[PDB]
Amino acid sequence: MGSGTATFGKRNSTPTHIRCRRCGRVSYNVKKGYCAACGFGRSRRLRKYRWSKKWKKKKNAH
Amino acid sequence: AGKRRVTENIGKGHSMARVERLKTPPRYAAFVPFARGGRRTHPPKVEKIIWEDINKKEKRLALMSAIAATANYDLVRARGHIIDNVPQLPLIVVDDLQKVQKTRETREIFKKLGIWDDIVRAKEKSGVRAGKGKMRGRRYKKAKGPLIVVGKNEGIVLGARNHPGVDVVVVDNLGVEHLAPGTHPGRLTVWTVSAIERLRELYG
Amino acid sequence: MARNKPLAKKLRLAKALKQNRRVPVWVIVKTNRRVLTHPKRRYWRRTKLKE
Amino acid sequence: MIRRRKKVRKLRGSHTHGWGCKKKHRGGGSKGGRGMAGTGKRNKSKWTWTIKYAPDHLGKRGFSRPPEVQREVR
Amino acid sequence: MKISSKQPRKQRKFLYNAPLHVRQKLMSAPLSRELREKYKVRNLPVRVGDKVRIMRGDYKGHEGKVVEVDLKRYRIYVEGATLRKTNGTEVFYPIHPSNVMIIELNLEDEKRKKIIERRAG
RNA sequence: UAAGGUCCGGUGGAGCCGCCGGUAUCGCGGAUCCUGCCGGGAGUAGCAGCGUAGUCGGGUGAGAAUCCCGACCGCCGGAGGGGCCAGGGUUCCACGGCAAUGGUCGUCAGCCGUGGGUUAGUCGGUCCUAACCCCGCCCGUAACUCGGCGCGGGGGAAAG
RNA sequence: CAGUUCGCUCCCGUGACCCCGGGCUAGGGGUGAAAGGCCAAUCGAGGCCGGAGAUAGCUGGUUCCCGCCGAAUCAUCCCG
RNA sequence: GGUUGCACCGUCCGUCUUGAAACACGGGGCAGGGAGUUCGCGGCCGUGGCGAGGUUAAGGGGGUUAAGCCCCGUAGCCGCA
RNA sequence: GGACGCUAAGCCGCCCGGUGGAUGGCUCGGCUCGGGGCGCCGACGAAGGGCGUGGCAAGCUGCGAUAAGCCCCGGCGAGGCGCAGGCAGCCGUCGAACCGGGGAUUCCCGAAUGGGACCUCCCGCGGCUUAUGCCGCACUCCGAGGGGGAACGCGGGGAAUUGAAACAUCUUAGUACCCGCAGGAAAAGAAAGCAAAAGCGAUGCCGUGAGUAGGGGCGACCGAAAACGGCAGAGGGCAAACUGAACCCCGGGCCGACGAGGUUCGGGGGAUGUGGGGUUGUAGGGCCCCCGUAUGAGACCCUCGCGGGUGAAGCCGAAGUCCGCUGGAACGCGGCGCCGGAGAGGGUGAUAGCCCCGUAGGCGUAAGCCCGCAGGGUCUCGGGGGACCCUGAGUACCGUCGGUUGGAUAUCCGGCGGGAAGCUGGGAGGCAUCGGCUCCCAACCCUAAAUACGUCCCGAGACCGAUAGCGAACUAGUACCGUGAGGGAAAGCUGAAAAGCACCCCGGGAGGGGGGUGAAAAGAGCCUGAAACCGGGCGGCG
Repeated sequence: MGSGTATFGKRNSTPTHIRCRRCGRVSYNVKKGYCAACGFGRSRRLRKYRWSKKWKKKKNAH
Repeated sequence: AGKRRVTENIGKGHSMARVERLKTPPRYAAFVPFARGGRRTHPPKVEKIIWEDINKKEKRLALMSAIAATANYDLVRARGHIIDNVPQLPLIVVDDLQKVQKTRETREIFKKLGIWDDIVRAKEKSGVRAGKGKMRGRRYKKAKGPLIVVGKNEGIVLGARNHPGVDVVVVDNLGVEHLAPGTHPGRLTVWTVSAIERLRELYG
Repeated sequence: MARNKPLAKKLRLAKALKQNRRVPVWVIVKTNRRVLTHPKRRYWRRTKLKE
Repeated sequence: MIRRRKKVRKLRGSHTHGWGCKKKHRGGGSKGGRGMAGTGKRNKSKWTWTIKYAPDHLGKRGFSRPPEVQREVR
Repeated sequence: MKISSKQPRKQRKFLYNAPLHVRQKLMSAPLSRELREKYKVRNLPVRVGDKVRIMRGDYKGHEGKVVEVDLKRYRIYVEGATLRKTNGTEVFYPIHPSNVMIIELNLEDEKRKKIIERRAG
């Protein structure tokens, strides 16, 4: 679409995800059951990647 | 460093240069030769020159030349080393000199011979260095005095290292650095009968 | 309501409440020159705030 | 001892530095292409070699025997 | 010649970080000339419990008792080595033990007595 | 010739050179270059436009056109007002202040500082099931935090 | 005033209507009363990071002095 | 040296261009940052050693606090058709 | 007419004060390299994360409602109470702080596991006790496992921009990226090998062989190995043939130094075969016969006393702080003097061998390691006689199609189809087949040592130094932004000691000014204090 979108919707209001407790990010999806910052509610592993994208952020965060 | 931040384009349309800065804060850059925290044109490598071969013949001739400079009074004085014994250079002393490793007893033989005057120079710090190089270390040094060459009593002698500028060696492990430090020739040597006899023989 | 604050979230909010205080005097004497007040002071119109 | 930069100095305001124009020095097209850049090629991408003879070719033949059956006498 | 730290920056880092027991050693001061010979002990770690003389710095020839030994600021306070404050107080004057020489040894710790007689000599 | 160097006077209050042989993240006038600091524009425009509000006494105070009290006059009037859903999170209340903040102003304030205020068998959440979702087991896939079937179980409404 | 505003005017206002909350459909795929429109200020094929310092025959720019010699802008070939 | 009058001359700077004082492009001003580096291989050159020969690599012994230099190792390469 | 008689505003230069933060010196930080260490941990409830906790606490750091901590041992031992140099207050010298090992408690969340869940909450058993206190339990194996871990290692899956001046084989590349998985190295590894036909006998890695053979629009490009010199070394055990229970495991007791070794008692495996035998190569496979005869000289292990070194990161360690002078302070100048198995580098009010940490030298032990020294236990072996023994299958090998590699007729592996032989036999030596010659036994398994890493500790610099080097030297991956994935800064310096300004005048004034402040032009992001720029003034012009 077309620039000028920010007066139309009172959005963000009520989320579409919530505060995790495996990482505390605001991505534990209440309409599924999946964490998209580290995996939880569908998973017993943390995400395992050699990108690094996550692994690096996490180490610095830790 | 200098690929630490992604580098994304500010573009044209607003009348400034099209030269990339960053995403979130336009205030720094990367993958440019400017910026805090960045690369230049090409950083310094670990791969830089650090070995230089020299041929066995070529190295040996250098040793011969540097020891020849020592036996000429004029070169020794030019380097700054001042000697009482004008007609005699280098000095050979009796074989007993090695065994002595009282710092004070081995000092006295030097004083008499007139070769303490070089050691006074090294008492004065002349390896003093200006600039901020003090921060990295390796200043306030002593000047290289005479060279004491022994046959044995190990490679270092325990009554000939304490003295200023007196650096100890053996004739099996002799080197161009000891003969003419800095590529300035004209540094005194002092022999022991067993070293002099063993150097007569050529090793390579 | 506002909906709604579980038991742990009142604790978090409470941590957040503490931070919005200026640094007390006794610290600055103890350091012996000085510690500026330093941004963790909270507004309520101007504060939107990821979790 | 001497460096490449030393030899260039900072120069005359040539702004190229011994390769003439600053528009024929900006990449790999400038070279005429990277690497050898064709030889037996039907296009004359690289036409003429580096010697006057134009281009000199490869893909001629004559066997080498197995290394074990050969002997080159000494 | 000697095992060294030739970077001054690491040498300083060593100096700051030291264990508490080692910090006492930096706070040692030469025994006066009569004593130094008599025990054969070069120096010993200055404490509260001793008398000391300041011979260098602004008071010279002054002697006084050690009030405090501070290991973070690496200075010691002696009574009558003092400053006068311009708000009408008399406040202590810190000086390092390196300017100072320890005029008398007063022993009231049993380890310390074992050392002076025996090991330290 | 020069690139450049040296000396003097003031400031400064601890480090600094020359000579020779080495070395390179080694010398800037420009890149619609990057960054910091600063001037002109200007003390201009903007602080008028939409249904357009103050004004006179008196109180307080270092200071009052816009803080408060009294009087008078408006604007809004099923809706620039009242109660709530979402959201905010202390903005609530109280007391003390004016350097900062309020398109001017300020003794006022949601600003700054410090204390204090939300007390539930009988309200609602929780619970029920809905659209629909997820987990285990079987199986697949080389394999999976992937995939759905067939079984078994749980979850699922702050306007039902 | 506003990264889409203001006034007036206009169309619809029981309907194939509008509207809330939950859930569902995801990238050569969806969704589309069909504009190549839309899918989080990005759609003739979204954003993110890695490959990656992609490549250019193409624009801009490339830093201290002095001394000596001092041009060619023609010729052949080439998807040139 | 600061500033200024007179006589005379004098259309920036850099880039682009066949031609720029330009109605071609770029610059508000000052400071700081700011662009020829490394490796391999080939072709050149200068110097130096040795000579129909030349050169050793890897390694361990050795020496040293470590290490370099010093000695051994000629595997292997090149030239002598 | 000329004259300075008044030329404002303003232009140019300089000067003085401010602004500003450049510049130099300064650096408890980076960066790179060398050596060694660390070399796994977790449902026996990890790591990670959250929220509290201190006298005052805003962040950091440390801990868990026993909350900047508690206990024990050994070591060092006379002042402490983290970053933070305030006051109050607290404890120790009758042994703290600190260091090493070990222990207690170690909330909630998280593999998280009974269930759900914005980091909270509720429950069904069984032990338990006064009891709800309190302890164990309800995901998946067998009668032990998830998950984590800095990279490295193993096995699979597997791009494209780019190059070829375009473009499709080829190239990029077996790279990026994805999944499973092990260790402190991994894996390979004790011969159906090599093939200079001669010589060798497990296997890694480094140098070399070599940009050589070979591949390839025969274009660009790609690319070995045998061998050599080194390094380090170590070999064996199953199935079967033939014997046929001669055997093995588990829990409890006893004996013995808990041990080495042996016994008994309740169960299980095993006659669909434990054990004996035998194991690359036919060993003669069997059964025999002479003798020493598998006890075993050794070789290995275990127990325990001694001795030696190592190991609680800790001890001990020489010699000027003398005189005169300058200065705020000597580390300066002159003079005298001192030590060395010991003139490194920091520090101290400045430029210190002898003022101090230290240093050359030597030394220490508990848990723990190594060796021999007192005892006990286990244990390999050796000859010639007939019929030579299925002695390892969808294998060998071939057929069809690919993937891949230098692999070329001659790489390696997979899928689909066919399909042997019995050491009397088979395989290999770079085309097929047949012959000679030589080497060598696939279809069973493990394996120490030499070789990879960079979490960490130390040492080092022709390395960098606060608009540089890590994004970050200073509460940083912090502040901050974004639905999220993800993105991401800036902020270093008083002085010897704070003496960090009493007391006084003025000012509404907490600001500022006057005076007193060793230096204050060191008076509060305060060492130094550039330029652009602003004000006034001076000199010239107008």
